[PDB]
Amino acid sequence: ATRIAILGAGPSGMAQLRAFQSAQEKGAEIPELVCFEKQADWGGQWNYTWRTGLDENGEPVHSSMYRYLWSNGPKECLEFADYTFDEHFGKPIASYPPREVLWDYIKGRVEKAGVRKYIRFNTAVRHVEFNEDSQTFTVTVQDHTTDTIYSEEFDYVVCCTGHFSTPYVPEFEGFEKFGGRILHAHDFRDALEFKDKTVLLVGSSYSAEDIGSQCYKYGAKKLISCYRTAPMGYKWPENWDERPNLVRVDTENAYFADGSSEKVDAIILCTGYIHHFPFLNDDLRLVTNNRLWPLNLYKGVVWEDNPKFFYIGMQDQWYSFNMFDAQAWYARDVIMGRLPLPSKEEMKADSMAWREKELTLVTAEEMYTYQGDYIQNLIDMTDYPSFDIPATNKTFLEWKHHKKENIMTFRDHSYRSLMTGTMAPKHHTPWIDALDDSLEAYLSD
Amino acid sequence: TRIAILGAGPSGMAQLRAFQSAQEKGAEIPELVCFEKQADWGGQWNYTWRTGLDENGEPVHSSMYRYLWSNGPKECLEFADYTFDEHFGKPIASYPPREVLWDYIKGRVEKAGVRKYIRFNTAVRHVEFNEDSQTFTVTVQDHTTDTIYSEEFDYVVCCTGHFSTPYVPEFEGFEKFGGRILHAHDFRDALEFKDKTVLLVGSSYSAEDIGSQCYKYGAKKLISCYRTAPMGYKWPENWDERPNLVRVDTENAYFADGSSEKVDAIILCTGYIHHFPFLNDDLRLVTNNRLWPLNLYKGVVWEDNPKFFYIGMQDQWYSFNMFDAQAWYARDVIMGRLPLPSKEEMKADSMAWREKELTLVTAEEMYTYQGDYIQNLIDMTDYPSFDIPATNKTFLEWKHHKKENIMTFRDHSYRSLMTGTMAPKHHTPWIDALDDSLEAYLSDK
Ligand SMILES: Cc1cc2nc3c(=O)[nH]c(=O)nc-3n(C[C@H](O)[C@H](O)[C@H](O)COP(=O)(O)OP(=O)(O)OC[C@H]3O[C@@H](n4cnc5c(N)ncnc54)[C@H](O)[C@@H]3O)c2cc1C
Ligand SMILES: Cc1cc2nc3c(=O)[nH]c(=O)nc-3n(C[C@H](O)[C@H](O)[C@H](O)COP(=O)(O)OP(=O)(O)OC[C@H]3O[C@@H](n4cnc5c(N)ncnc54)[C@H](O)[C@@H]3O)c2cc1C
Ligand SMILES: NC(=O)c1ccc[n+]([C@@H]2O[C@H](COP(=O)([O-])OP(=O)(O)OC[C@H]3O[C@@H](n4cnc5c(N)ncnc54)[C@H](OP(=O)(O)O)[C@@H]3O)[C@@H](O)[C@H]2O)c1
Ligand SMILES: NC(=O)c1ccc[n+]([C@@H]2O[C@H](COP(=O)([O-])OP(=O)(O)OC[C@H]3O[C@@H](n4cnc5c(N)ncnc54)[C@H](OP(=O)(O)O)[C@@H]3O)[C@@H](O)[C@H]2O)c1
Repeated sequence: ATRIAILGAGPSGMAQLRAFQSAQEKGAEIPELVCFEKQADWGGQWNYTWRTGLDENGEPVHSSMYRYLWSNGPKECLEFADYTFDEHFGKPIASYPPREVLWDYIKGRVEKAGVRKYIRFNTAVRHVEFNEDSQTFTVTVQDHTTDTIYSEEFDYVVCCTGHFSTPYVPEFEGFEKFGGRILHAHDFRDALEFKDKTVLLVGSSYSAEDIGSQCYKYGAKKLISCYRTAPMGYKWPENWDERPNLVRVDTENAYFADGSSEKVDAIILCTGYIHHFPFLNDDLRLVTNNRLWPLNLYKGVVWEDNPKFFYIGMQDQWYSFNMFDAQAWYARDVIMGRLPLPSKEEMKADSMAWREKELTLVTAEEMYTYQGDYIQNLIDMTDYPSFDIPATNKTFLEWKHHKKENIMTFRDHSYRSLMTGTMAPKHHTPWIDALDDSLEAYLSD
Repeated sequence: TRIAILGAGPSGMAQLRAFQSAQEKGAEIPELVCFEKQADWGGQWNYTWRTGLDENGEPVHSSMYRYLWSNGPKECLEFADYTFDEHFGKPIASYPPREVLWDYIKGRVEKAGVRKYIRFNTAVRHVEFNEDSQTFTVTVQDHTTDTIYSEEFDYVVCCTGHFSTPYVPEFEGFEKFGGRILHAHDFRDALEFKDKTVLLVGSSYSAEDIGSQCYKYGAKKLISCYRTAPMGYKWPENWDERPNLVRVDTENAYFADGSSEKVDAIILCTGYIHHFPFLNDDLRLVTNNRLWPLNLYKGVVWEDNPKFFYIGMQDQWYSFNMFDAQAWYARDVIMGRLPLPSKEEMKADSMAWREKELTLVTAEEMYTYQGDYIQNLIDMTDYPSFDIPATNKTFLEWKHHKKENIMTFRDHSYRSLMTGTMAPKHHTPWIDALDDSLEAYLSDK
């Protein structure tokens, strides 16, 4: 009788299916589930592809992940509370696993849940309309396996389409004339492409940090990072420097705000992403910048203009997978009727409260502690196994510290699991010398 | 009555110009809105450094690159109603670079004053036909304001082109290759491939020219590979033609003849697909690239809904003249000047054209076919007639010049079939004509 459409089979869409399956396992009647995915497989960002721009169906390439990518936070900060690393890998592993390993892990859970059967792959979501007459959603999709466009009626929609895929790509003067590659971090795939090259990186967040680190590791001659407002702050290697922003570009040269000048071979724009939902009209569409707390989302999940429509993972992330889990579990309970929603007036007030609080945050520590607090709120309302949130916050602190000490070796460190207490062993190869990013290599000796 | 024109490239311009011409001659024309997602008109001919997704996250439309020149004789694409001699005021050479032909196209439409009809930076999201109102609801995203809105229209003309959404096949090992893999659509600047071995995958105009550009601008070596037939042209010393790619490894490309070689980058010159993410199956054209797509009465009228039209969806020998021929016809049908047959009669007519299409073997037969097709469209409207049989003759001359020497075909000259003016020789052999600019082309040096 009740039908839910879940948009995307990324970590969040997986979490949503996991949430319902978990309720069903406990004897509960769950609604009919349909999950639309445009890729051929699950994993979202984590499913790797050599492709760039548009995929073989003409849909924008989703994954922004690149070769040699490893986890950027401690894995212990993203461990599933109901599916441990210990359960999955059958043994202790190091704290910063390669993409393939974390992909194997998140798949591992949904494999055990039997939820693949709900996903229509190779299917891109085209449009979502709310019908006021029947109080249902018409979800229109393109099945690229059959080359068919069809639609179905749903009672609730859960958007898990992510927000690190549609690039924010600013222009700089001279770009039409520059003789080198100008790509966005989203199209970055292989560091080897930039070996012995001089690479300009425009940005001062994780993509700048890590893509630079990848180019360094795989042998770029020189790296130049430029910042908009403030530098990354770390002590970079001898051939890597940070400067004020790019101002213009020659056929061969880049010109910066400090009056500085350099000959660059390639420009990689690590300038972030936008919240882009081409399948939604303004009545349903979330419009926001990347932040810990976007507005119009009750408990960070419920669309305030239409509370039958939900968003997962739309916040900026310190916490990732177990946030999505907490979000999806909450969305489940609302959908199912276990948690009734307040007035539209009372929802907005709760959101503004969280917003006002977000505005006071200065330090990294305050910020992921704020997110930790948000998740604590969510899990308390739910079956989801409460886990050690304060102890996670101390793991993040140790990680921040490890980065400040040496940015090129923070991945060499190890952390205690906050689910099992399993002390993660030191990896068989220091990050810098571990050229192989395969799962097989990582789990071997 | 209101008409939605989707796209402001040559076809969208031709359609606006058609409506402007009838209005100049006394007739009352319908109200007109044209939607363009780019900031300026031109379609393919509007160059951009951007690739993949534009600043709004819309897929980058233009597949055009630095140093691109008309690939056929300009005389084969002259407007019947706005000659080169009118626009330029002096005789020029036969293969103008992009900027020069982009200037020409704008010239006609600036003069017509049809810019007032176009809403730029606006992406077409959806078009639905409503039975009860017999109108079209065009949903649209206005990126200047970040607003999604919808307007009702009586007729819709689709001019979104079909050489933008790449066909991108995968080959075994692509995931491991250390060099670049891009489709022709992403190719921007040949200088990126200076001192490099580039593999061009494919057999048509893209492989020919993208290859020619890399040769011109200093690639170490070039390798073409064909799926069914070699291009059969006499290539330079450092240019290799081989049967199809089978496999790739980290550094090396492998071919069906058992030949292997180290390649630095792979350019997939494998063509394009007809993609309309903004239409449902009731209006959506599905076809491979060819002279006679089915479902289009007179190659133009959508047969299941005759209030919807497609301009320029055919494969192209003729280009701009046909878009006029098609634009005039569609205008005359909208304005009621040309009555439509019953669907059965339309589909019988379309079947005839398809039957004849399948008999075509040689290049001559094919552009002569299109020639005949354009003649049929001209005859029904007030569009100035022109010397098709002689255009076909020029196409023939162009074919010989390519066959004789594929590297020098651009240095030949042809006679205007609109004015009789013989094009002069250009001041620089193509090979040495490194400067892109309109300025450099129109001056003497
Ligand atoms: C380069 C990169 C590295 C990262 N590294 C880390 C890390 O090390 N640690 C960490 O904790 N987090 C990392 N992240 C953060 C990341 O956002 C989360 O880990 C998580 O992957 C987000 O989950 P999601 O399911 O909400 O979105 P996504 O992972 O982006 O999944 C969204 C899914 O929806 C699908 N989709 C989108 N649109 C449509 C549509 N129209 N129709 C059908 N399907 C659609 C996509 O194909 C995709 O499968 C990284 C992100 C990026 C971009
Ligand atoms: C690389 C390349 C080189 C070429 N060289 C030549 C040549 O030398 N000589 C020749 O005669 N022909 C050439 N062509 C053929 C080309 O198809 C035509 O010259 C011409 O561009 C066709 O015009 P069009 O308006 O039909 O399509 P396009 O030029 O492709 O224009 C389509 C327009 O629609 C817009 N659009 C698409 N989708 C949307 C949407 N959803 N919302 C809003 N706007 C949208 C686009 O932004 C674009 O402006 C070339 C084509 C390519 C790809
Ligand atoms: N696992 C990994 O190794 C890894 C690798 C890549 C990405 N990621 C993930 O990807 C997500 C987002 O990372 P991100 O860095 O791409 O996004 P982001 O954190 O939002 O970073 C955006 C960056 O772009 C800069 N910027 C924006 N406009 C600019 C302009 N006009 N000129 C100069 N700089 C400009 C911003 O500078 P200001 O701050 O000054 O505004 C900021 O530094 C994170 O969750 C991260 O974990 C992880
Ligand atoms: N102005 C210029 O200098 C210029 C430059 C580039 C493009 N263009 C224009 O762009 C338009 C399209 O030209 P295009 O060449 O890009 O497209 P196209 O004419 O459709 O040709 C596509 C090519 O890709 C090949 N192909 C498809 N799948 C393949 C596979 N799996 N393996 C190997 N090859 C495969 C096809 O080979 P098969 O023979 O097997 O089918 C065909 O040769 C034309 O109008 C052209 O004029 C112009």
